[PDB]
Amino acid sequence: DIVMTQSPLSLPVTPGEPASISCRSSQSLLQSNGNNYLEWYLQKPGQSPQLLIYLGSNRASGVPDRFSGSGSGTDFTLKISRVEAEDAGVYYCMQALQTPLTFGGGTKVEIKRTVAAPSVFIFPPSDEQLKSGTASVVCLLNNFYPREAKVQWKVDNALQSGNSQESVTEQDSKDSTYSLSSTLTLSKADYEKHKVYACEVTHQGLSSPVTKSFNRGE
Amino acid sequence: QVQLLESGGKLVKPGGSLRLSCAASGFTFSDHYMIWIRQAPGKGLEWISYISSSGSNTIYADSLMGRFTISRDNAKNSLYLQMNSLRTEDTAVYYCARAKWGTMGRGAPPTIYDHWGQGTLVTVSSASTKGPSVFPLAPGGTAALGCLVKDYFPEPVTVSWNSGALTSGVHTFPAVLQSSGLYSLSSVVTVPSSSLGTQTYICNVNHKPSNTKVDKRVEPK
Ligand SMILES: [N+]
Ligand SMILES: [N+]
Repeated sequence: DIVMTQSPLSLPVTPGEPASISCRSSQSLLQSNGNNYLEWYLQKPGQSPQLLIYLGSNRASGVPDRFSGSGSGTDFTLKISRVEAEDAGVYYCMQALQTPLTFGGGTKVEIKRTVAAPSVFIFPPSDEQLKSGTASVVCLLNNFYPREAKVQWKVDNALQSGNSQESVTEQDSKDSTYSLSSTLTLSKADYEKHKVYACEVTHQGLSSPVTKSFNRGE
Repeated sequence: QVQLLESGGKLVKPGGSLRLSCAASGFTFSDHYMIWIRQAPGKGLEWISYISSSGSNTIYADSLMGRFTISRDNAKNSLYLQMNSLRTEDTAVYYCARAKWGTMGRGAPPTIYDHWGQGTLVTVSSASTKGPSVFPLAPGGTAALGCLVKDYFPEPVTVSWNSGALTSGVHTFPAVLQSSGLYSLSSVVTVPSSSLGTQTYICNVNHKPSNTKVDKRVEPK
């Protein structure tokens, strides 16, 4: 089969600047008629792929004017002349010369923006959940950048480990920020053996760690 | 409005069978090759098969070992994929796509996949369907509130706020699989602190696999 390799893997870029994603094919996609059978696609989070460029350089109908395709033979480039916040996503190249159709590994465009500290919120377990026999404690880190952030739980000033699950949203297509949830789940009996539940957050935009806590549950 | 709409994806057990459908509209269905592409969770795009306008040429990825059969009904403007002897690695979102140009010949594939459907999720697993339990995350500046959608299987769940009228500031986190074999996630929203107690907030959770729709009121403690 034909092997498609893309470069870079991750491409951080600020809006207004250009971005170039490279696609390399193990076999020449140029035919004797002078055409290259290489296609580019965009997949935003949770959406179907969308055709951007076909036959190497032809922009598909409806694609924004800032997308262009270049190259020939074994090397091609998707060029975004002026990146915008909504360009965050994954871009794939696909060879259309031979069967089976093969795709590149994909390139994720990250939108660089100014540092933004997280807004931290803590939610105690609801009475309805406690009546079911368990207690989930949720700590929210909202709209921050860069993506890197750390969360440390404390139960009566006892550091917690390996009992918390994290989830991170994809980069917001508008403000280019991230959000993170950290969920500490315990049984009602265990939850009722301790009083103070705290969530400590560290982030680049924070001059010092921020903490949020609450009482009750004992 | 060239529209492709997949259907049929659902939970299915290993070794079972499943038929996917793809309804086309807005163009001459009989003029185009049709494609099937899938995307397993956390992976890229994988081509599965394509079929010629009249269904004479049916090609598949070798790795499938002939377990899939692509068919076509030009009268009903419908594309099909019969998936047999399903395996765990078959779990993926399956897209159908139209090819603008047919094959040039000599085994070359059709080109220009200009329109893709929304995709239909197939989950190959032996675990049973289980609906979610929805709990509130109860909360001048800005306040935060949300809903805990816990213990459901399989994916997905859709979460709205105020029946879709509240979208600003909403963050519905990706689901996380727990040791129980079930998924859980939280959906949060930031709102004016002065709105707490005055503007009511409701999260509408929908879990199509279990036919579960739950509206939960999020009031301050
Ligand atoms: N089926
Ligand atoms: N599971």
